[PDB]
Amino acid sequence: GAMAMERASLIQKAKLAEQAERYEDMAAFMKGAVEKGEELSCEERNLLSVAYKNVVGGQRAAWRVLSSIEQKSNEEKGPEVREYREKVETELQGVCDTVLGLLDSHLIKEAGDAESRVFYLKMKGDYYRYLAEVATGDDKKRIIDSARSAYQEAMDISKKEMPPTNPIRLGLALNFSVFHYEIANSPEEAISLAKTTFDEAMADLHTLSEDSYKDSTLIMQLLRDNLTLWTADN
Amino acid sequence: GAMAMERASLIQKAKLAEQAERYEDMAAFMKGAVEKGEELSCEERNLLSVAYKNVVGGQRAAWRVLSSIEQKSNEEGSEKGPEVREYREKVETELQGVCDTVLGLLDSHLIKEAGDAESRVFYLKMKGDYYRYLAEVATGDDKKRIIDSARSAYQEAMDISKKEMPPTNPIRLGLALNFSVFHYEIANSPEEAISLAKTTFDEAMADLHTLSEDSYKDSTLIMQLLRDNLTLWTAD
Amino acid sequence: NYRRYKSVGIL
Amino acid sequence: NYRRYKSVGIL
Ligand SMILES: C=CC(C)(C)OC[C@H]1O[C@H](O[C@@H]2C3=C([C@H](C)COC(C)=O)C[C@H](O)[C@]3(C)/C=C3/[C@@H](COC)CC[C@H]3[C@@H](C)[C@H]2O)[C@H](O)[C@@H](OC(C)=O)[C@@H]1O
Ligand SMILES: C=CC(C)(C)OC[C@H]1O[C@H](O[C@@H]2C3=C([C@H](C)COC(C)=O)C[C@H](O)[C@]3(C)/C=C3/[C@@H](COC)CC[C@H]3[C@@H](C)[C@H]2O)[C@H](O)[C@@H](OC(C)=O)[C@@H]1O
Ligand SMILES: [Cl-]
Repeated sequence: GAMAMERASLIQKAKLAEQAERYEDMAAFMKGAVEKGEELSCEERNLLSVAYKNVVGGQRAAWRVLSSIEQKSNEEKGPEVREYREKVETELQGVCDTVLGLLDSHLIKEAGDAESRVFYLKMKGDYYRYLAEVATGDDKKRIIDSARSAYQEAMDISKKEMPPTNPIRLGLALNFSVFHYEIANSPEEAISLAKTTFDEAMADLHTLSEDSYKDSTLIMQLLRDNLTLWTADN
Repeated sequence: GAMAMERASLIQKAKLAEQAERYEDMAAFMKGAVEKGEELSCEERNLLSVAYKNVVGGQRAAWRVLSSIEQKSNEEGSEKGPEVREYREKVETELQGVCDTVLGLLDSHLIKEAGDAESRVFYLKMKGDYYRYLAEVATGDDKKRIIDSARSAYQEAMDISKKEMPPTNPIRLGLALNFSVFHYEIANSPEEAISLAKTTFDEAMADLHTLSEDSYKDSTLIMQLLRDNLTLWTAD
Repeated sequence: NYRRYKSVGIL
Repeated sequence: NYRRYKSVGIL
């Protein structure tokens, strides 16, 4: 039980960091838990994804604030903003590379139920997408293509093996439509995917079990909100 | 020259970190600006204090969450095991390191015989506050040493404030408020905490008609916090 | 943050 | 948090 005991300790500490809103610690604890070898349970997957989401979420918000100031820079037009924006950016990139590295070394596999395979491939698209948000050079196309390929393989599994109301399928379609809109600059694909997803989920809404109703309906709300915004603009 | 340029760059990055809510970065930028050797303006002092207040306030909150869990868990409910104590100590150690950095900076660069009363009281209150935060987490012979250091720092800031500042000055009010929290929470001296809070509010109440508009909001907020603490401490 | 459309992470 | 009395602060 060398890993069995240590792994369970790491899971226990990830849950403590969660309660304390210590998401950097939570992420590191869940990364250590993954590397012990075992596959994650549903609950453990969620701890991993929430931990790193909150970590990169702070960096992305900071990067957006700074990048915006950088674009309006005029009473002191010095290198201060670019320098600090590059620091945050390098930090964000390092977190995305850590998550992508963990997905590719331990989590993405050809086995497992459809939920787990879609969950990790969506994560792969998401962190490639975060890289794409800040990419500017000749690597931007590669990063976008990597995000798209991950999202596409996940989409293919979800429509083949999971019901239209499944929260993971729904959250994948939401984030892929955001990719279409913001990253690939294809508002028609974004609108069409969000609308088809929302329409097909509505059709099974009446059958949705309790254990999934909350998550599904929250994502359906986001899908509809994005649609209203994207369509009214066009 | 170079010193002034570098300092202005660090202050600017501190303000960018503030807007980004990157308070760790903000604290370190302001630390670097302090280490350029020039005294801090009123605005700059507030930037330094808010950056570190946010950093340590995040740790203090986290430390309280873990301490609460640590007690319920040990009630035989079983979060049994050392994980909760180990992690609580990791957070505790990080918080002690930040307080140590702040205290070191106050001693090496900011606390001085020179300067107006506001500045001198401002930094000695900070020293008292960061010893108080170390006392929140300390035990045993260490806690006594830290508590002595906080009281000494607060008392020195008090003597200056009661001698050189109006009873309505926000820094003076802020000092008294935090010292009274020290009395109540750390020293276990509710009478002293109530005496100080009561006297502070009352002596400020008198000179309110003279209060200015620049610090009107600052002083009001602090006087209200004094009143609420008194409301709670009197009924308890 | 300035982004109006939302991804799952906001939840 | 568990503390009702406050130190200087804006929240
Ligand atoms: C950190 C983990 C905790 C807080 C314990 O759980 C996060 C959440 O974990 C689950 O919810 C998931 C979950 C999300 C739900 C929409 C949250 O639901 C509620 C009611 O708050 C958002 C989260 O980020 C998370 C983990 C992520 C995703 C997303 C992952 O892509 C890689 C795909 C869609 C969604 C799925 C996996 C949801 O099932 C649960 O269904 C939620 O409800 C309960 C009561 O457990 C819980 O709040
Ligand atoms: C420089 C910018 C920032 C950091 C945002 O300023 C913080 C604040 O800076 C000033 O206020 C101070 C200040 C505080 C005010 C009382 C907050 O007022 C309101 C109405 O929100 C609380 C802050 O923590 C701060 C910096 C701290 C102290 C405390 C420091 O101990 C070492 C002593 C009392 C108090 C003094 C220094 C206040 O003057 C100002 O008077 C406040 O109001 C305005 C309108 O500027 C501003 O919110
Ligand atoms: Cl920088």
